[PDB]
Amino acid sequence: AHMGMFTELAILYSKFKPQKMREHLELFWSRVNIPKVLRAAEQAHLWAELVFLYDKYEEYDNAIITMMNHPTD
Amino acid sequence: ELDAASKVMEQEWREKAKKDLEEWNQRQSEQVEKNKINNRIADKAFYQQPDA
Repeated sequence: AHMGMFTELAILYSKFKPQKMREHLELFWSRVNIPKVLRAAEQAHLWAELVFLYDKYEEYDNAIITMMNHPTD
Repeated sequence: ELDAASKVMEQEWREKAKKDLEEWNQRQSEQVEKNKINNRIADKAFYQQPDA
């Protein structure tokens, strides 16, 4: 169960079923490639998932930036 | 469509913020006017009857 499998799963979940991508992240955040899933959530307009991943990875700067870019989401 | 809905929600939040700011400013102005009335009453209380 290498990190690549969970990474590709999170990558391919955004395109089809974004409602379960957050649930999969809350379970396997420690096993997903960071920049790939970040770019996937950016392309999928999943700002809440971006903030969650930034908070789990202690990336407060990008978290606050994404939060300010979307005040209502 | 999600971006349009987000823009609509941002506009609604801006409207609510303007309403809240206006209400807070009106309440602060009411408090300032009441303080001015209290100061006028205090200045009226300064009137006494001393010698020349």
